[PDB]
Amino acid sequence: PVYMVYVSQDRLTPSAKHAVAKAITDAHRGLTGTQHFLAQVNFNEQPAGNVFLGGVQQGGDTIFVHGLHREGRSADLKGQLAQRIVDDVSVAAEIDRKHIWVYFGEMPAQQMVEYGR
Amino acid sequence: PVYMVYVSQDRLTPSAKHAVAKAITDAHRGLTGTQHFLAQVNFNEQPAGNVFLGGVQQGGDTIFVHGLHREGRSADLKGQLAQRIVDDVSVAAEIDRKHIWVYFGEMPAQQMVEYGR
Amino acid sequence: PVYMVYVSQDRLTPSAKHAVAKAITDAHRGLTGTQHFLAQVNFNEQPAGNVFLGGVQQGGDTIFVHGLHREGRSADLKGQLAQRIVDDVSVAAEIDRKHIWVYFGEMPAQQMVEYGR
Repeated sequence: PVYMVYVSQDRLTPSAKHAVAKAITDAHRGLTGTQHFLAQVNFNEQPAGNVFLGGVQQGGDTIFVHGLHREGRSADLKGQLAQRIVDDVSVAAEIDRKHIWVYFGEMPAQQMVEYGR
Repeated sequence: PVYMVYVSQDRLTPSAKHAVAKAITDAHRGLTGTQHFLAQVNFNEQPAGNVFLGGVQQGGDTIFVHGLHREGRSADLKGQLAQRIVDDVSVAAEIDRKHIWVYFGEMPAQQMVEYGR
Repeated sequence: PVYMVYVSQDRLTPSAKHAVAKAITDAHRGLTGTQHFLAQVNFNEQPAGNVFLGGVQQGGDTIFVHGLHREGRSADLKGQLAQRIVDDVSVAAEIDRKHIWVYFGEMPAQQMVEYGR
């Protein structure tokens, strides 16, 4: 799959970015059984002040993980994976769980290409 | 929900960004009844020249609103919400309606986490 | 439709960006019959080092094409369009096919607005 991770520039050091990527990647491999190399984590950073919750401009602590998955997994599994990402990312980024949002989108495998194949 | 808003850097002043966020947030709360704090607006800015319509490189006026919603709302409602966003954002950003694109994506509530819960 | 294209800053020159946009746009028009002007290509660039495959930090060669489409097209067609994008983008960006990922997301036409309509 592909995990788009939206964070504020400078909030995560290159070291934290790696730890967050590993956390997400390990959770996915661990719970779905999909090979590690098949998981992409793409960080999209924006200047502080581009996030609004309830119309209020936030700091740089929000982290929105948008996971693009292959269809076919149970609701219970996706639920566990979503929670696992929250707990592990919170630890990896040393950021309070309340700052983490996670949304999973699905698509049939037939319209998904990874590594050009 | 989470509204990813793609704009060109500098096109929206911090003041306009707030107005655009409030517009979108008010429309969602107003039409769906979902609490204000449950609506996130995430602005993703890119340098002018990263947008192409029909293969032609555009200026910095395009605004693409990609709304990530919870499944379960009628087509009529989503239709009204989409239009409401077009009218209100056009007013908030003082930008002609023709520059506004709006796409809604849906996901079951079970694979959606907000505020770590 | 709207094609979000995630690349690393400076990897694509403005000339390559245009060629990549045309490639994608031509493939979509050619295979679906949807008018050229109805296809938006939105490049989202990030500094080198924001991409991780299998938890490993990559260079600036990855290109993730996330196509947001209107529902209703066959699996075979979406399959051909996905492949066509891989071949043509690889040529347009003079980048090896292994660096190209392509994911298609779908939504009913009723919750899709282009050019404010």
